[PDB]
Amino acid sequence: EGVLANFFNSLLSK
Amino acid sequence: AELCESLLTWIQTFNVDAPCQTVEDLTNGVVMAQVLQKIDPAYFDENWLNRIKTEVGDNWRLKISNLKKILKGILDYNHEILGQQINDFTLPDVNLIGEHSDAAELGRMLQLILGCAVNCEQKQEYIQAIMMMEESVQHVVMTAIQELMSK
Repeated sequence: EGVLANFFNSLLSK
Repeated sequence: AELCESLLTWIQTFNVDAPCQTVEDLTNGVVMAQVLQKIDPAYFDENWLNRIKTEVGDNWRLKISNLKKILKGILDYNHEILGQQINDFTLPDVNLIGEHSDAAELGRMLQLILGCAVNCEQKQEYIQAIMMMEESVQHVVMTAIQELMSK
C-alpha cells in the first residue's frame, strides 16, 4: 500500500 | 497484538546466530541481544553481550535474568544515545515473558528494539529495509513506530 511509503519517507525526512 | 509476530518477521531479517523461528526462541533474550549488537555494535558491544547467558533451556529464572539485562541496555541506550525518543512509559513485563512465554509482552520488547533500529545512526538503512517487506508487516511496523515515537 503506497501510503506506507509516505509514512516511512516522512520518518526519513525528519 | 498482531505486534509480536510481525516483529518476529522483522527480527528474522537480521539473521543472527541464535535460532529465531518461534516465539519460544525469543524468550531467553539471546536473539534480542544479538540483534541489538547488529543495530549498534559501538554500544551493544562484546563486553555487553558477554553478560547474556547462552544455553538457557527451560530455566525461566535465567531467561528473566537475561531479559532484565536486555531491557536495562535498551533503556540506557534510549537515555544516553537516543535522547529519550523511545516512549518507555509502559515497560514490557519480562517476568511474564520468562514464566509464561507471554507473546504480548514479548511484542512490547520487540517494539523497543524496533525503536532502537529506527532511531540509531543506521536508521535510514533499517527503514529502507522495512520498506521492502510484505505490506502486512509494514503496516504493523508503522503502527508500532507511531506508538513508540509519540510522547
